[PDB]
Amino acid sequence: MLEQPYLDLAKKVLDEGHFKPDRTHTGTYSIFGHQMRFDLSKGFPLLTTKKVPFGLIKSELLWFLHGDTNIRFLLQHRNHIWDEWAFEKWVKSDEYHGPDMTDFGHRSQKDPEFAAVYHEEMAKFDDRVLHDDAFAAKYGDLGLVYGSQWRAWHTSKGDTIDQLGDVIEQIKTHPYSRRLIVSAWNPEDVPTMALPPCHTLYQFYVNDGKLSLQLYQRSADIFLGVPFNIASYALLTHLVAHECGLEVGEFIHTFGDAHLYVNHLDQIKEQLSRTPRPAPTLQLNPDKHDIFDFDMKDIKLLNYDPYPAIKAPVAV
Amino acid sequence: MLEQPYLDLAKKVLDEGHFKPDRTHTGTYSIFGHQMRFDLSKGFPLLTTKKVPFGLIKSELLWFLHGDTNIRFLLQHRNHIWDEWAFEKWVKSDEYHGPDMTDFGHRSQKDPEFAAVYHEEMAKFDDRVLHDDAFAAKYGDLGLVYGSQWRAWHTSKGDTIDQLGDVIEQIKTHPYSRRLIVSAWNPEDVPTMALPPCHTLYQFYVNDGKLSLQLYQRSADIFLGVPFNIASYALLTHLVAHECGLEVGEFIHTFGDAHLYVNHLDQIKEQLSRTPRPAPTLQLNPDKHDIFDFDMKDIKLLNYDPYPAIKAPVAV
Ligand SMILES: Nc1ccn([C@H]2C[C@H](O)[C@@H](COP(=O)(O)O)O2)c(=O)n1
Ligand SMILES: Nc1ccn([C@H]2C[C@H](O)[C@@H](COP(=O)(O)O)O2)c(=O)n1
Repeated sequence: MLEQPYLDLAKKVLDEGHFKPDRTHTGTYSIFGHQMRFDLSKGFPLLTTKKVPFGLIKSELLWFLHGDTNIRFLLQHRNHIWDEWAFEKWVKSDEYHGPDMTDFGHRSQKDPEFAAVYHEEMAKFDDRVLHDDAFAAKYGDLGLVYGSQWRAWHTSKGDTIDQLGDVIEQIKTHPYSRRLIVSAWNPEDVPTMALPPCHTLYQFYVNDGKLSLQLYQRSADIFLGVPFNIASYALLTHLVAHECGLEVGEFIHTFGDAHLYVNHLDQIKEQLSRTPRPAPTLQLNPDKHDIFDFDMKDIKLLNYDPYPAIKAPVAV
Repeated sequence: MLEQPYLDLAKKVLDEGHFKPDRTHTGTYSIFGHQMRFDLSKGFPLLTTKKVPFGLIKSELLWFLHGDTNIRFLLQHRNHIWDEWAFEKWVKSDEYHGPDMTDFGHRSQKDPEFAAVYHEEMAKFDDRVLHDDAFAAKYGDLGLVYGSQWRAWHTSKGDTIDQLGDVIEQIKTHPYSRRLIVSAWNPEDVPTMALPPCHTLYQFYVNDGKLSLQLYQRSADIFLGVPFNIASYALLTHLVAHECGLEVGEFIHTFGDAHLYVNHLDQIKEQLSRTPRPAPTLQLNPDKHDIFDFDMKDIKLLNYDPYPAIKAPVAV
């Protein structure tokens, strides 16, 4: 079945995943070096073995393409994936004047009442980002996140480079180019930023009139992250294909450190006892073509009949 | 056998390699997305099915580690791999006053007498690089080549960053880090340089006290290039392992566009009918440890009993 590579990867780190300790103090089972191939012509690879929220993926991806670095847009679409970082920033800001909030991720998970103070303080912040233009510009701006990295790579000579916009014109004019690469890995910022990008670099390849994309992902959360990671780059693949009047080949996913947090073994095992279903079918708006000006309504998912979602603790 | 992954990759692009046209006007058979795993504990992966020159690899690698960008060092060790680029540069230089020399790669290959003028003019240049300090500094300096990219990545604030030197200290202090990445892909220079790096980015991974490395290679010459490409990164892997008092795991080779030039089909087919042999054993100098100060004599290859070399035309 289409998602089988995913189930086969989860399966394997259960068999050969040696125990690896890590940054987030929650143990992991790890493997290094892996590759998955998805034929995007068989269907859209949104896992059917567990409900995964397309909405979060769609808004987030668009956010990237727009060249956005501001949380505001996401909240504006009920997307709270990136909040934690914009919050962490304001909480350190001297202007912040409230409860201790230190290590809030760890502390909330281990304290029912602290998690209460946290969520109230957060809702506050998110509203302030949404309403205070100045506040937004100050704390709603992540800065060095994919959208900037893809669409505005700052040079040494001050100027900015729209990698992704140049790679698409390079594909329109030189499909057969072996240098259709886009990178999110800047040696200059990498040691200072909080979360160096997970999806280090991706590459395009056009042959037979079909476009495929390879993604290099240095680190990976098998249960909570890969399911999304997949549909984010498989969606990008159609989006570029649509823009370039091209077909759709494969989404090839290469991993560096693929891992399974110890606190997710029972969850992965249950999902593993599930039996896949036919894949959902992606439908992009025919008329509209320049993908950067796309909005939620232009990408339509069909026939997604998932299994019930599976809840699990995060690693922090 | 150890090199079997290599023979299995060459084999496959013969079966499924669709025809892809390219920059070097010589047709290719191509595949996109592939991965090979080599257990460096079984032996050093220098192909036994065809003599490959370790000397060229060893000098070149050291050249990289030294942070060198100057051709002089290589010539000084009879290594002429990079000449063509330093030559191309001088030939365009107004100071150059000799024969037409345009498209010399194509023109020499297709003209016995032109190739004569070329080789005489080249020997000249190489000597001038070796003897004229000023000439060397001016034309013997490639500038943006791995050695600089690895060991001196220019920032926007002028300063330089020794990625590789920082990654090794990061491994000495944080083996279990999922961010031990080194990149040669700079979005800022990439569109101007002649040959954007082939070996885009590599990553380290330490587990069980064994160090492994994954390399992402966007483009690849299966017959003439991969054989080298392999021993260059498998050697780097021991070199870092030695420096860090670590063991040796696997060398994982992930490819983007792997290809076989049409003008090499008979050559690859003959090699394919060869039967591998036990692998050569790499012996690094026990006393010496800081790999950056290494010299040819510190790395010793053993038991390399190759088949006769196989000559073939290059692609230009
Ligand atoms: N969509 C996501 C979000 C996060 N991660 C995870 C993987 C690691 O758990 C951490 C990234 O690695 P590091 O901790 O070294 O920064 O983030 C992931 O794979 N996919
Ligand atoms: N050691 C080497 C030297 C060269 N190449 C080849 C692969 C391609 O033929 C070209 C690089 O890609 P591009 O032409 O897109 O720059 O150089 C390679 O694989 N290995």
